[PDB]
Amino acid sequence: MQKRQSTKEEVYKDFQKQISDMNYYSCKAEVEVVGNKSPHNYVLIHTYKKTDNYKLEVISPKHLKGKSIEYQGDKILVKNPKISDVVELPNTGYLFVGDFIKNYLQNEEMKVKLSKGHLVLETFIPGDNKYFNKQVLYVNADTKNPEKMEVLDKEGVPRFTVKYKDFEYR
Amino acid sequence: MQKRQSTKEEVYKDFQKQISDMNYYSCKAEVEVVGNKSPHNYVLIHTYKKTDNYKLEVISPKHLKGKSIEYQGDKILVKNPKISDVVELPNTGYLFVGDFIKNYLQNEEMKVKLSKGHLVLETFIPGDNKYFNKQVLYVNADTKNPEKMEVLDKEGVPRFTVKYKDFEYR
Amino acid sequence: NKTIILDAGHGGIDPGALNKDKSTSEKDINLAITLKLRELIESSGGLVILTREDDSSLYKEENNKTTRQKYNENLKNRKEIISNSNANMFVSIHLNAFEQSKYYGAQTFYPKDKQDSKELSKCIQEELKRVVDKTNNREVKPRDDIYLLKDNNIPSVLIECGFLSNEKECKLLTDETYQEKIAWAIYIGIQKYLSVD
Amino acid sequence: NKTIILDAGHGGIDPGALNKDKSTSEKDINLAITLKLRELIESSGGLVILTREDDSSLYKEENNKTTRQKYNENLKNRKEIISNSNANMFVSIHLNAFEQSKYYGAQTFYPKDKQDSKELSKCIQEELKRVVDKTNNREVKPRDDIYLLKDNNIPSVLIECGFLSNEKECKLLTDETYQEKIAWAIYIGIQKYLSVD
Ligand SMILES: [Zn+2]
Ligand SMILES: [Zn+2]
Repeated sequence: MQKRQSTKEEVYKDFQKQISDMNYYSCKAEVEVVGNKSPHNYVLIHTYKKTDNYKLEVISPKHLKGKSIEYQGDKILVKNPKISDVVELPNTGYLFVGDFIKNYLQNEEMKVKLSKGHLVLETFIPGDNKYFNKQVLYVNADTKNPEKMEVLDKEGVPRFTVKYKDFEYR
Repeated sequence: MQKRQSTKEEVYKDFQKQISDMNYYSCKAEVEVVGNKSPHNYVLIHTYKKTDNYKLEVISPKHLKGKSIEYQGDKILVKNPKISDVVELPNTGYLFVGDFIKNYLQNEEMKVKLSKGHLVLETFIPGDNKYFNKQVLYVNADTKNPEKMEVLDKEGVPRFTVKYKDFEYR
Repeated sequence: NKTIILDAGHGGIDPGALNKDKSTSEKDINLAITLKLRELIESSGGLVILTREDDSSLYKEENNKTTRQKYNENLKNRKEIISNSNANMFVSIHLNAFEQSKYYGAQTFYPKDKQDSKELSKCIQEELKRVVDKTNNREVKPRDDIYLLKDNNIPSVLIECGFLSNEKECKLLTDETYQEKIAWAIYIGIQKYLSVD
Repeated sequence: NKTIILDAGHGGIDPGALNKDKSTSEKDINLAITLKLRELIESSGGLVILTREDDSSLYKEENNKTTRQKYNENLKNRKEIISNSNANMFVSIHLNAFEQSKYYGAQTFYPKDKQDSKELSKCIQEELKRVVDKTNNREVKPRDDIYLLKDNNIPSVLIECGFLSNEKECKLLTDETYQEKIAWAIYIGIQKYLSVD
């Protein structure tokens, strides 16, 4: 036997959940357009991807205040508003130091340690650069928000230290 | 009393879930950079939004084959590769006919009907354009994939009919 | 979500201008460019109102049969299509021809003293220059003698795509690929004009 | 994830070139532009190796004290910083000065017959033109007499940002905002060069 027929609202809410979680879709669209004369037909391909957008804007060192870098897709926007300059560059492919989603999400070979109220996550940085050797992220074990990140050289010295303040998300 | 301490893997998986569902985050980043001399300090604001990217490419009417429109952010890309032309236009704000996520997701005043194996969703198109009056989407009640969409004029005549073929999603 | 009137100037018994040897006419080229432009706009989610979809003229055979009367009735009927449509915009596609064969270039016109139409015309003229012929330095010109552009309440422009009087341009204008290029330029001009506000 | 050597040409007892009245020197302007550029690169996730961070020269007081010896030791020490760094790139910031005051403009150089460095130099020269002075039509020039650019195994360029010999340019070069503009141009040039491959 089989379950009972879904009601209007059950089917509708299932549809809402299905399209909300969608991160990619693709389809063929056959479109009929009817003006004041003969209809006309078109075929399109529709593609949807949900994509990441990162903006880093510098505030503190006065020289840099208001300068920004924006990562959108295959594109990067580098902005100096002090002279109204916008430069567009191609994205080859961590997108910046401080970028933690999708490297600490998409787990690989990785050291995980629970120490003094922090989830410590360590990965090696491929390319065996003497200076960008290992990436270490400290996550608050209660909030699960990142607290600190260190790029260590091959001798274990932090070359970049990011301290995350005022972290909010939706 | 209170629950037991989470293990390494429980905290780590909670963190993965939290950052995966993130659609927006914002924080202040205090960065220390240490070259071969004195360290230097910077303060940046990091902003992340997960954003929609739509591409419509025309295949069928030979004249239009390979022409495309891409919706990214505040930007729209209109491409005619037959002459290697790319035009960038500003996005003012359904993004195209056939766009159904985020209007049939974000419910408003809306007619929902369960008829002959289809979830029928009807909304009015604001602006009281004689020609773009009401938007009707037919969803397959089993797959929850959209099957058909009609833009009806004020007299109920379909002016645009989109039939969705080969629908796949992730 | 715009509705756009495209008017292929001429039709039926009314050819347009003609080439030197009268092989080639406005009717068919205007219709060709207009139908290319219709496809561009509709595939982008705009709705197109056509004055003509084929080689016909907007008059009925009552056998009064004055060619001037046929022409006048054609124009009145196109005007009523403009009046009764609730469209957002009107674009008329013609060609030019002068006794002097040295003249060439696409030229846009707008009805005198209508600012919106002047802006639209400028957008289209800029795209005609950039896409079709960077040589062309023509500027948009006002008109006050084109009936179909007078007093429409919507942005209204006429585009004379080239000169049949010019042999190189005439040969280009009979080419389906050149016609598509022109339609592309006009479509982009419309889109820029609409993106501003 | 690049590591970049920035070399503020001169320091300590070694000023660079001087203005007509010897008020203004290379040392301080080079250091200023280099530190602006350091901030641009580091805030973008690059690591900067400096030859000098302040007004000093890379030699030790052994009281042999030949000014030519001091200069030579300075150059050898900068060379060792290049050799031992495992950096991806080396950029040297200087200024020029000639007896003729009519000369002006930023000029980039690359070591003769090194293709990568020529490409980088071209990127920086294009940005110096576009950002700082559209008037400037200087082309990148090869050199084979700059020790610090010889045989480095990494892309290596020298930038002479302007002429102290030219009164208008000298006044500009002492301005912190103009210095930041130059740093911006160099930073963008580097970034374009790196975005290609
Ligand atoms: Zn005509
Ligand atoms: Zn020097």
